[PDB]
Amino acid sequence: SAIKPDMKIKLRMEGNVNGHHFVIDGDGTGKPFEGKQSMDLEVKEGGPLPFAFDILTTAFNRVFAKYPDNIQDYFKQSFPKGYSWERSLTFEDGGICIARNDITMEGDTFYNKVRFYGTNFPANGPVMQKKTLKWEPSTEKMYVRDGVLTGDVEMALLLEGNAHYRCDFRTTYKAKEKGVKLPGAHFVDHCIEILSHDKDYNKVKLYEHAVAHSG
Repeated sequence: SAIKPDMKIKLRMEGNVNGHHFVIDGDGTGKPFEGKQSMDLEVKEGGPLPFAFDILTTAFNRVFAKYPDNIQDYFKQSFPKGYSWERSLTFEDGGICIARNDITMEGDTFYNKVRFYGTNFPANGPVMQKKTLKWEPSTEKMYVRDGVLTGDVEMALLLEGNAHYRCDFRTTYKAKEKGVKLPGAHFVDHCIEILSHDKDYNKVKLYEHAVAHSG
């Protein structure tokens, strides 16, 4: 197969961080078998955003991961019907986010319906003060917990002033079709970068590379 070597990506995100409402559109392309995707984002409502764009970026699809023969590829096996994921982001100073994405496919295009909710960021903290620089590359640990494919990673935002701001991610992943078989435990190495932006991060180009491995 359903998945082509070059696929298009359409996205809308709605959400709310610390009471601030926003709507963000994405248009992108990627190479599912190479583990590569990029996306052009445009803030449609609520700009300029009063918080660090970086908290959002991992919400803007593990289909775009290079999987070896010897690990079951749950994501590419979910198409054409698709899959959903739910994520919690627990930051070290008490900020919490819940994000979800329902992913479908029509022809050569993935469609993404994303919701992003955050609360409890301190007003003087690096998120609300816009002090973040980038996510460090990391490794997602994939396993099965009570029948549900689960990915954990301890993430780190580099801040100005050479300190890191830590976040624990937990994602659950669910195929829409009954009986897509679950994989065994494995790892996914990943890196996400902002390639370019304008002044207030109303237009942003994003890139991710991800590779599955067994350790």
